[PDB]
Amino acid sequence: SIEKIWAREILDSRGNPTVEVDLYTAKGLFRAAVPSGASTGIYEALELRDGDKQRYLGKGVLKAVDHINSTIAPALISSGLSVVEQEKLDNLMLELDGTENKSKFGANAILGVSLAVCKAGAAERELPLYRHIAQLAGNSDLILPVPAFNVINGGSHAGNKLAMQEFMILPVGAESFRDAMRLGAEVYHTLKGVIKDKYGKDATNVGDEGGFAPNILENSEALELVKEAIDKAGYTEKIVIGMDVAASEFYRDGKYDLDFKSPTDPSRYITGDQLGALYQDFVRDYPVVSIEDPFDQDDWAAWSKFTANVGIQIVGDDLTVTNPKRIERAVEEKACNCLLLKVNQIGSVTEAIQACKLAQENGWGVMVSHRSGETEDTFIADLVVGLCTGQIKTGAPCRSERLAKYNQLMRIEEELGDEARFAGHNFRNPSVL
Amino acid sequence: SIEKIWAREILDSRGNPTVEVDLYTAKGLFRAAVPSGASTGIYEALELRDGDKQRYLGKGVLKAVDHINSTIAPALISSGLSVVEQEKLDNLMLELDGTENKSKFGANAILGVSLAVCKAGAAERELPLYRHIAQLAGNSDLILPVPAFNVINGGSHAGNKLAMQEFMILPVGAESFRDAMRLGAEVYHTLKGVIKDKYGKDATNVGDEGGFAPNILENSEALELVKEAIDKAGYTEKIVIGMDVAASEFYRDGKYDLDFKSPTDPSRYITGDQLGALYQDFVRDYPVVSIEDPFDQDDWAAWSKFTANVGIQIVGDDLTVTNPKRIERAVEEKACNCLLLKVNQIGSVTEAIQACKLAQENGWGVMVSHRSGETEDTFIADLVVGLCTGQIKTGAPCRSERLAKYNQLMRIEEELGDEARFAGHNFRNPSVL
Ligand SMILES: O=C[C@@H](OP(=O)(O)O)C(=O)O
Ligand SMILES: C[C@@H](OP(=O)(O)O)C(=O)O
Ligand SMILES: [Mg+2]
Ligand SMILES: [Mg+2]
Ligand SMILES: [Mg+2]
Ligand SMILES: [Mg+2]
Repeated sequence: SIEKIWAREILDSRGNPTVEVDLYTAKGLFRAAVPSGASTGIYEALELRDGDKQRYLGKGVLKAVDHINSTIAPALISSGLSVVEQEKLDNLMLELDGTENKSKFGANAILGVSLAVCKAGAAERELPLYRHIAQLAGNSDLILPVPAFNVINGGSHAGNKLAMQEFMILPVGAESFRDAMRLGAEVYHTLKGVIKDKYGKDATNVGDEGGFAPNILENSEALELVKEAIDKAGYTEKIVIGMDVAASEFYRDGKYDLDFKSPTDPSRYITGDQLGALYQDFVRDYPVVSIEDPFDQDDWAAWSKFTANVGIQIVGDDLTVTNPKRIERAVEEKACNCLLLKVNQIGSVTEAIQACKLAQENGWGVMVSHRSGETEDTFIADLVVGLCTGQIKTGAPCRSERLAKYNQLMRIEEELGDEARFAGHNFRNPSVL
Repeated sequence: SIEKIWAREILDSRGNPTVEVDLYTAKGLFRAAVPSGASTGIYEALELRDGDKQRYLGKGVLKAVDHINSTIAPALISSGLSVVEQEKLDNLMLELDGTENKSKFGANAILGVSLAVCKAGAAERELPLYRHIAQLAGNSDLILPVPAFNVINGGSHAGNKLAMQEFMILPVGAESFRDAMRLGAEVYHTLKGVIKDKYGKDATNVGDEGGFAPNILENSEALELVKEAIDKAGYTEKIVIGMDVAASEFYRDGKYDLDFKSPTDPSRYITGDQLGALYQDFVRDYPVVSIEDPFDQDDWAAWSKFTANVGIQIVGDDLTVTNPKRIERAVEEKACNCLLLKVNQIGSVTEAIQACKLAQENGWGVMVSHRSGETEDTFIADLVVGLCTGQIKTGAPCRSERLAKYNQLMRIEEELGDEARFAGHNFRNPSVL
């Protein structure tokens, strides 16, 4: 049923090129765009950039766009497949690319088309996108997720010394998704005033994901500021904390650097055991219920040891790269107990859905995620509701590449009406609701 | 006619509630959202907020949403007017409100519906939105504007001592709108590095509009950084500078305070004459081609004297508030020569089109503008092309409430094909194309 495919370069939320795809059927135009990370795992599917150093500092995506327009488009048009056939269309692309890591076309070329196909397929079925994704995944009973808002940005997403990437608030005690937005926004605005009072107005500019970027160094101080703002806002009993350490970003010679944005000094490196003990303190002193990428993507022993010794959610991101092969190993080694789901780590909607179901079948949580370079696309709002995962991270409640998803989640909750169920304290396993 | 209107509260780009409207006709669903300013002029149409200090810090828009759903929607549906009848539908809302400044329903209520009507009207006409806007305005040409990107900020809501609000770059020498985006993005990334080298990583997080706020007091230092970045990027021949001083934010006792964020000391206040002489130095020393709000919104004498003594573009924003009554005065007094067009300073599409036509009929330029609180809505991209104004300011090339509009302008340039014309060096007077 595909009539025409046309891709172009747009700019993402950091001002870098990315791929957008228009796909036409008899039902109209369906448009999707692809996100892009900065703290990208070494095992992610290849993001194809042009490397023309004069043009966009080598970050153009004209090669991927030309792959879609000149090669992928006719191939899918020639297949005569309906756009409801997500798996057959995705398989066609994966086979035409022919490499393990989508390095011929780029994962960004293939994903852009895969997302546009899924939106077209929804229209073909006369279904909202979240319901079409539920059907693809084999789910019936949809769930609005707890949002995890990154309200202090550090690591590779902000100009400060703060090494850990993300400090998030999860309004598990909210009444609804729309009430979760109010809780998160109120804590965020209260947090601004906490930071301004303590560190001055000049500490309240934001990092790449909209979280404030105060020029602090201690990760316990970020946790302190977040706990203060939750309490000041009146929500101690309703809002808990999650972290994405992104420890691969500061992994240095078998050790870890908590001042990695400062000129090098190997004497400050701590070991993985020292790092884990610091996490145990955070878990004891603050309401931390989830830690993502606490150790490097290859540091398997540290992950399996930490996971065995805590009762909280431990999330694979650069460890697992939304990749069934790496997920199978993490399940076997009990490396973690939740998968961060990033469609662009693996490069297709079908593979991402496969990765989600593999985690869920092994009793893991799944947290759908944005990338730090996002667009105005809102696909992952419909994806998290259709996959019924119960949790999504897609930014602070600041910068509309983040709010576009949160706003779409409010619209979905509205659409579902009395059938809406919010994951609340069952964010790790919302199936019980 | 209109089948259904439904409003809701969504979050804008700073995490504050704003109005979104869904409007249904036999052609389907049309959705629009309303932006919000921070440096708002005293003559703007009223933005209605709920003022419940316990909910969203007083900034809810439940009252505006209720005026739409309980009052405006049934009245417009009762009318039977076709959504092509922009002027009659807007007049109906204006009459039901009955106040000069839209303070019964809120300019935010009325505008939300006005924008959604306009989108549905384009679909009724089987036209893209930019062409429907051009027909509403009586234009049969279409022009892609030069974008003005806000890259360094100061002003009343930034934590540096820098008094002036915005320093913008304009790629007037670009080959196309898509090429303007590349020039803007490359210079913005170059500036980040220039700031990092001079002020430290800690100075490179971003403000509400995606620009940087290093800790500087001297406005000339902002200009110097921007000029260094343009030069370092290789684009000295193709990029010029615009400023938004927002002088109403620092007017004090009949004078002006360029260190207004340090504790009050009237001994440092300068006259409007002193401030005008400073602008003359900027224009001599830097490629400044446009200054917006160089004096207070009531300091008519300074505006007329300055505009008579320079050749640059002088933009009314808080002076004119997209308001035909104020614009008539400014034309008669020769207070300025360009109008900044903000649909939500006046509150309806019809009135904003009348404001643009009044400026253009009197020989002024018009620069379409975002607000500092934006959403994923991209109406103003179609608006600037349909009104053929040649200039738009809608953010740094960072944060997707800004890039949504720039990306949409790239899409329109693509849609126009061989017929696309870029205002380039004719941005002040594009009608010569
Ligand atoms: O918050 C998103 C991520 O950042 P990115 O990898 O897209 O830079 C992450 O590491 O989880
Ligand atoms: C960009 C805009 O800021 P605000 O929307 O805060 O008035 C302006 O003053 O021109
Ligand atoms: Mg990462
Ligand atoms: Mg991560
Ligand atoms: Mg203003
Ligand atoms: Mg202004």
